[PDB]
Amino acid sequence: VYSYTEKKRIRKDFGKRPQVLDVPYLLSIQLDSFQKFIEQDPEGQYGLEAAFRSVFPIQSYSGNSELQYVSYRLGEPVFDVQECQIRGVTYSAPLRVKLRLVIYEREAPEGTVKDIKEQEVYMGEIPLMTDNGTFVINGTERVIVSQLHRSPGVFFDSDKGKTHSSGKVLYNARIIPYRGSWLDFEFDPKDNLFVRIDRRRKLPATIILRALNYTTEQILDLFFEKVIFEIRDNKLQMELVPERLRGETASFDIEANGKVYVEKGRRITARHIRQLEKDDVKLIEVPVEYIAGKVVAKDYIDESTGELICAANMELSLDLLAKLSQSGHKRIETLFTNDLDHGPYISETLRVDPTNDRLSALVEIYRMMRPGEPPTREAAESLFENLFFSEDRYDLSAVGRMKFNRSLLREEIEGSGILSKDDIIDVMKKLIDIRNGKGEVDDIDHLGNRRIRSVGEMAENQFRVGLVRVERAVKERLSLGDLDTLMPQDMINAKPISAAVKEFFGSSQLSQFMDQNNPLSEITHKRRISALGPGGLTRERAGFEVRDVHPTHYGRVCPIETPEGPNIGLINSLSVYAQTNEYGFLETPYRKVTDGVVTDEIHYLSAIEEGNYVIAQANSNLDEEGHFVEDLVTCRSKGESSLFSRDQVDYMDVSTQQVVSVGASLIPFLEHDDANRALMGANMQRQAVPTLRADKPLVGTGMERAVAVDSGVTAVAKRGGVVQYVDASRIVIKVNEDEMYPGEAGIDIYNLTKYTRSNQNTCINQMPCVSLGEPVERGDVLADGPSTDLGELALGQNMRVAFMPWNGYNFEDSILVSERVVQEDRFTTIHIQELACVSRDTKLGPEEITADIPNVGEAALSKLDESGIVYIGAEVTGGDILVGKVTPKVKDSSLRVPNGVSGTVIDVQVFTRDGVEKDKRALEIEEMQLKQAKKDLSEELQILEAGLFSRIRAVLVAGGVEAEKLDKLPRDRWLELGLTDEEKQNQLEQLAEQYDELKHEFEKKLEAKRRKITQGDDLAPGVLKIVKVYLAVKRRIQPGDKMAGRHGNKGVISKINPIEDMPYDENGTPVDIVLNPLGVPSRMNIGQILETHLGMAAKGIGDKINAMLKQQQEVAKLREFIQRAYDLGADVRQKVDLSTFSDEEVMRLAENLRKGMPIATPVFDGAKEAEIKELLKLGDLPTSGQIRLYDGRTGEQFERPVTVGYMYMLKLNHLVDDKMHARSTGSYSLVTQQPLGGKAQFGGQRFGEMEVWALEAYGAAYTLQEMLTVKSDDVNGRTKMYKNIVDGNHQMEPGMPESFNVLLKEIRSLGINIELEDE
Amino acid sequence: VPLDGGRFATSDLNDLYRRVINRNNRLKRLLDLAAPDIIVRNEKRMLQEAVDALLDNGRRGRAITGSNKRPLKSLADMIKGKQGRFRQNLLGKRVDYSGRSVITVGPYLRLHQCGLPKKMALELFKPFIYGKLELRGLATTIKAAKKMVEREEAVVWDILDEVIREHPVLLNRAPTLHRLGIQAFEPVLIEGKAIQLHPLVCAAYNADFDGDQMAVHVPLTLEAQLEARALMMSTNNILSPANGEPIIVPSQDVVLGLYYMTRDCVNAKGEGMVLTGPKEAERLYRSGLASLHARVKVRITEYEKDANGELVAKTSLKDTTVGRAILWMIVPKGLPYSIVNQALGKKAISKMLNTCYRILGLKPTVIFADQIMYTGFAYAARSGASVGIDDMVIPEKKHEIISEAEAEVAEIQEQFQSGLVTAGERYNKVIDIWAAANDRVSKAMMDNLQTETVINRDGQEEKQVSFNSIYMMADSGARGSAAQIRQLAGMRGLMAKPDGSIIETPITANFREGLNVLQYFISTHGARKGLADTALKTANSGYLTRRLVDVAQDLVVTEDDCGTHEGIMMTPVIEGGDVKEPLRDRVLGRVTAEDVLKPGTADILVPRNTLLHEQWCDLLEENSVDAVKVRSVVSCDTDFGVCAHCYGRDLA
DNA sequence: GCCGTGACTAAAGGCAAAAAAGCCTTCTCGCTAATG
RNA sequence: GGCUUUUUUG
DNA sequence: CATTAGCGAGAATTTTAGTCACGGC
Ligand SMILES: [Mg+2]
Ligand SMILES: [Zn+2]
Repeated sequence: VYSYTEKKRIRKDFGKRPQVLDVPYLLSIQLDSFQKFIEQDPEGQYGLEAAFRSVFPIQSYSGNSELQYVSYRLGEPVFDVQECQIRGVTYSAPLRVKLRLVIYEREAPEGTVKDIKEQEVYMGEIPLMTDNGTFVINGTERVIVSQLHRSPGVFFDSDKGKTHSSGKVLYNARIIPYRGSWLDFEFDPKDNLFVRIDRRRKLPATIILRALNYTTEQILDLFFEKVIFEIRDNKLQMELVPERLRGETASFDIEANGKVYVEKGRRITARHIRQLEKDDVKLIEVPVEYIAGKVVAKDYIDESTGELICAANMELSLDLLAKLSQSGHKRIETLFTNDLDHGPYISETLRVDPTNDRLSALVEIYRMMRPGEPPTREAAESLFENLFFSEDRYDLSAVGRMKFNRSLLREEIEGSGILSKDDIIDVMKKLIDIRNGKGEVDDIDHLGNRRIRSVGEMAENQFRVGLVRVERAVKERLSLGDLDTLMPQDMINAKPISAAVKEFFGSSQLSQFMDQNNPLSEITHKRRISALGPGGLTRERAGFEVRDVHPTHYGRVCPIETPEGPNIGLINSLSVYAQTNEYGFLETPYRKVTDGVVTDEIHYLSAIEEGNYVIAQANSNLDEEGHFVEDLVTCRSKGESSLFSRDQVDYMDVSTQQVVSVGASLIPFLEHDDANRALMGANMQRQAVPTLRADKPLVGTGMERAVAVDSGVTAVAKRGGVVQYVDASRIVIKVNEDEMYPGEAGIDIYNLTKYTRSNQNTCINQMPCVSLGEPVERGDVLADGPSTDLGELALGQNMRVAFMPWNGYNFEDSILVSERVVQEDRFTTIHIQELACVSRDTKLGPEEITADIPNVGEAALSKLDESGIVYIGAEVTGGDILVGKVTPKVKDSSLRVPNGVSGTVIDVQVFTRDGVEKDKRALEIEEMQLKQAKKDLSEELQILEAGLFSRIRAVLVAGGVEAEKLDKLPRDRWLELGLTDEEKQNQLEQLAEQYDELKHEFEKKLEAKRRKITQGDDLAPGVLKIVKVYLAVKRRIQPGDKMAGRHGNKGVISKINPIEDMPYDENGTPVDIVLNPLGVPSRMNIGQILETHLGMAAKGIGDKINAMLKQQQEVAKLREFIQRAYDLGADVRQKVDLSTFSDEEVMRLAENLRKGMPIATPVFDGAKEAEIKELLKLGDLPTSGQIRLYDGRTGEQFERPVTVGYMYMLKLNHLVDDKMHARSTGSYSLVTQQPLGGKAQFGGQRFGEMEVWALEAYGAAYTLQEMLTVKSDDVNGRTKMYKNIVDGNHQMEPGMPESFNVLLKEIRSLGINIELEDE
Repeated sequence: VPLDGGRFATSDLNDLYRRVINRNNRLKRLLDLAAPDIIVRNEKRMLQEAVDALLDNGRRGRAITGSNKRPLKSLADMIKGKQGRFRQNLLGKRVDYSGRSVITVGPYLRLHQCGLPKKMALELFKPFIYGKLELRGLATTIKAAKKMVEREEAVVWDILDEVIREHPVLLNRAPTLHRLGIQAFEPVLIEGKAIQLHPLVCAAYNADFDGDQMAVHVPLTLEAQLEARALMMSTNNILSPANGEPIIVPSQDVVLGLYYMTRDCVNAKGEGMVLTGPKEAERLYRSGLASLHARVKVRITEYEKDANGELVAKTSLKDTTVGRAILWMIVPKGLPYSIVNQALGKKAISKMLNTCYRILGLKPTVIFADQIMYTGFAYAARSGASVGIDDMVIPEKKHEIISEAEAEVAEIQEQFQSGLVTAGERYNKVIDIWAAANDRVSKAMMDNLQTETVINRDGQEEKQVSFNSIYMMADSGARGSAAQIRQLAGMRGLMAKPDGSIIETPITANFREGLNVLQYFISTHGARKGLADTALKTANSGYLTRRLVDVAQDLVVTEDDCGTHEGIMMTPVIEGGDVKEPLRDRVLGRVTAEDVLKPGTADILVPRNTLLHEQWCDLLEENSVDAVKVRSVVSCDTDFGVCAHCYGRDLA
């Protein structure tokens, strides 16, 4: 079954894997993000509501005045997208909020309200999504890429001993908040723990440990295990457990109850541990010398003397034993201190702590944060508190809290926005465990530690920053309290927030200039992920690890689609089925497999969980009942793919396409190409140029319809129905009675843009592709966009290619092109350029634009009107004049044609400031625009009152007035006909009551349009009026273009050759493109050969259809033939029966197939060779696909048959005239007197320093000297040579490089004396 | 600089100077009234900071920033760094009489000439046109000639062709890696808007026709013209300064065509006859009565310079192929016939070409190279060599080999199941097993591809070199290697993890057949790493190049003889097995620090202070000398220069 | 008590080209123009 | 015409 | 006819090398 829109041309596809989850909306990542930014959220956890709740309410210092938020809404936009684009204004909506002012009496208990005031307050203008999902700032279209950054949380990184000579592994811990100051912990080579804040100087860790009101004893208790000693008769005994007997050497014999358990002198043994735990003995005597290395755990003082005998963190000795024994300290507490299990790293830091009172510690912290400041103790306390406990100056956000809890094996995933002492303690414990081997470090490249930050979060953060600024300002204002003197609107200033938002959208690292030169590039640019920008790596700081692809990248980011050059691996695009999680993590679809059955159940899995299950392969053979046909299948668990049984499998990929992006997806037969050339081909396909007439590619992917529909460049049928009126610019659709609205249903209107400038000087055109009186349904395709055909993507053309060397015209990589190609204009494109003229108000009279120009011939004015504007449709050439703008001296500063470019004028636009007289040409363009608008409006009227007067006539029929009179009587006369019949009069009189309302609202809306058109356009300050001119140029293929294929086999056109000299087959059909086969084995991208062979298969059917169509044979024999073609293949999912199709439909499909049957191919479920050969057998072509040829030059038969076929060839955006230029003599830089750079400035090339060394390497001296002195900067000398060349003498003059003197003065500008010497 | 409107664009220097002068005037006025000393301390300190920032920003600490929130340029900033005055305006400076275009191949062009668009020629030589026009009297005033040239009059093109007959032009491609990046040419006017370039020099430029932009300059003085004509012509640059290897080696289709010429077949139409001379052979081939390559006997004539600079001819019969006789047309007189009787691969022809330069000089060898151009292109066009889907003949055994492969691994994993082996042991076992399987499959597919069966003249199967296209692209050495052939039909091989580890399961599929999802994903690791390495190597390498320029830019040869005997003993490099490099080449092109002593006591094989070349090296080969101490630059005594004999023979 | 040692800090990181955009401190008041 | 910021070619 | 902005002009990460402070026998 199919809808009518695709019944025009059904494209056959191969593939055996049934589809379970179709491609979703390609833009759901972007639009649905910004969607979550504007609606009213009762939860108060998204967008504006969440931002406001974090700032409101605000209290005064006195506490008597308060400001609260109530509600907010978005005002309607002033214009639409088209008007904003035309007028160069930001498509935005006003922000409406309701504010609350509360006053509390100073002489009343807290909470006593003095007065209340509610008032709507203007906030500013916020830009809104286009229906396509873009931005408009100044008549231009910009898009916001989605930033990918390090997920807030905790990481444990290892330097692998790179910075140390011995290579000892160091482990460092980093905690990164969502917003605030950072924090780091490290191990020195000396095996000690240190802390640092904000990438500053290393500091001992324990400084902060006691900063939280921790005594040394508490720290030691937390960080170590206690060992207890009991003083028996001149002896000490210790309570021993077997578990604590790890990695120890028995210095003395271990024995209890008089029986020897462990020998003396050698290392411990496991069997001794087993026998000791079997005996279950705890207390054992210990020699005194065995304790010569034990550090006391706690403090010990004498009750009598009152002096400290020995505090914690000091080594004990026999004399200390004597004091503790004589003081009655029978129980001795020590640390376990097992270097192989629990290293005494903390104690070593305790031995180097400068202080312990925590007050000098706070002083040291204060000095650390800001050097050279008074050590004020309360200031230090405040700095610490608002640096690591501030609710506002520090935050971890919800996602950071969840990551922190998960990393530290915590259960609850919800917490506050600040840290805690227990958190830091646990971080230290885990770091110690990592040092001791417990646990394992994490990976930075793992997607479980990175997240995507969409445009919504960017807008939220910028708006929050602006709100913080404005609330600080209003807090300062309200500090000067008043007795309700002011109205709650004056104390707020919208300028900071508005400026911040507008500047972030306009000029920012992420607000890239979008390039809609063709739908595919637009889509792939919208779905691009960048690691640059704020809170991310830079172009240079990036290392070799981030650029690399990670084993967890599967299904989430395309491994083969990314720009190549100075930034590789950072601009990787999102995959097809990828979608964002609520927290902001990437997840992919999967199918649950139970009992060896693959059901249709779909789950979304994030990165981390992917390491806990078993994942199958997309192209895994399956039965009809979900059972793997064989018990041994290929699956991956953790970065590794190995065989597994049919029962261990849990999840399987939904489809094959979920590994590449759309750009890679459009590459046909990708599964037989190298990654490098696949990447090159995808990137080049991104840079395609619209064709004059679109043609469907013969070999496709299958998602071309999806990519064409999802991109907002082709008008889509919003509602089903039938076509009523057709036009090259407008489309009228009458809805069906099923989809009609209960009130004022009417019809629908679509306006098609015609030749509108793109963002890279390419032609944007919309093509109506439907006939009159044919039904349409919801979601169909009505108007073909640029590079689009019948709702199918169509970038380039399909040419007859033949891989064969030919007289060296394709020596290395070039392409030979027959003039037949340029005969049909199949590659000629349209380029649209802008020339703008600005009239400001300077001195010596304001800039005046008029046809009056002095010292100019009549030829220049011949293409000018009385108002000084070129007529529409003139054939302007280079060096001419377009608009005459002059300024009294009279100074002629009029705009002229750019040098070297010709074209034809298309449209002229004039902008005038408000309160400024509009000249005659402005009046004319205004009046034609108003006439067009009113004609369109009156057309919609005519239809609407057609409906309502049909209703009026129907009403009058039942009322008593005969139907014949209604037809005879005037149409408008129906309303005034006598209302004698009361029962029908109740509505007959009302009919006029709504007709008058409808006409009045039409009148007022028409007046609104008229006043909008007559409204003086806003301009930059000091600018009176500006004029704009559109130029349009046709570009045809000339030797030197950048023309490429779809598999990275780029190249340059060599020379146009007359068609009679091209090779031709026995049938006399010439081949128009001759590639170079030698580039195949080196590139080893064998896929294009298969593409060509399949191309032959397409037209092998194509000609036959043309055969019957020429012979006008019977439908029946035709109908089965197309039926036979579709049925070809092995277990093909797609099957179509033409029996249900009517004769007219069959004929239309056949005639639409005259150019060949399109063939689709899934990227990884592609067709193999057997069916290709079988399809070629259906045609009359040889199975090997290698037919003989004849040379036109010689007329003989080539000894070895060669391969020919159609291949999809593309023209890139690189024209020779865009690059071909040269400079003889022109302007000069005012500073260095050197020639400029850039084609637009008519500047010459740059004498590269590389080739300065290269020239110096040879014996060449005079040429180098000339290049350096005469043609560079010697203004005193180069003039003489210019005169000298005229006389014919090619004599030079040494001179002295002028730019060298400049440097002298620069050095003279310092306290450095430099000067030349004598002769 | 004033931009549009009343606003005036401001530079960083002016703002800093204004700040400093404002503070200076404030302190001056405040001091004149004897202000309290506390104020003057702060004012003096802030003036110190201001003058500090003006002289150098950000050096001391916090840097002054403007509305852009960026540090303003200082005097040191303008003079230091890449954006500084030196590296952007003293060692390199944009110049006039230059143009930029896109390269396009031209076969019909000779070696010493290049194409040029008409627009480029007119724009570049407009100054030359004016003088010539006034000389011929077409126009009297400069303004009249300027009006004439933009009108594209009939005489304009004629005079332009007259004035650019032999006016040399310079061509370079950024980046100019080595000194061959700049070459001179004699332009010829062509149509279009793109530059046409000679093919062979593209190999020297390392420039592929992938859209590379090409640059043109023009010399002005007579001295510059003669300088370019004498030095920068391609005819004077055939041996690279890097090494004696010729830099005009043919590549790709020329090599393919030449290989297709010299390759016999067991039997073909028109085989076994006898022909008077190579001239007749061309007659037979064009008429088509005989195949291009068939073993026949043809009378040929060769000239030898064995006499005292004299050519002597000889005549005989040889058992060669028709194609070789055809190729013998362009061979000059000196070269012996035996050098054009092999398969003539890429290695040989260049070597063969080199031999010509050893004997016939320069003009004969450049004419020979151009003739090789023309003949190779013509016959490659006639060749019709193309790649097809059936060309990649998949080996039959490979499939079942993979089968048997599973066998052993099906056991090895069991060893880990039983615990008799460790993870490392199993890993090494499977690695070795897969490597051996890869080698066996590669050998089998070599064996099946490189040969074919064909009926002899007497009706029996005979084995000869197969005519599968991929084999002509590979064995000839025109492009690709055995690794590519393995990648096409044979299995891919083991694949490396990003860190450096090797995945246990290798890519068992080949590019001719399909690839499952995971293996293609796995292969992307190495491809991405290689692309990143290529992207980031050009930045590090080129910078390295710069550091080599300044260290050794003071070295110029100044005197003929240093007059010292100190040198360095020179021996062939050896690692304990085969010698990495023989003693021959590394002593070539130098001079003897001391006279060569024979193993026979007190015998002087080579006199001291004598240049070395092939006529002397063979004597060392005949005597088989172990080592010789030769003069080197490191030992020359002359200061501020290098002894001429010390550097020895120049490569160019 | 001098040499060892570690801790702290300055300096550079490719070549050329194109295509776009957006700026060049900010606070204050009297007669002209913006505004009601 | 300087700077800044992107995007692209090799 | 009456009120007020306003701006024109004026003013207020990686890697390496080197140096310097502590400290160890
Ligand atoms: Mg290239
Ligand atoms: Zn010397």
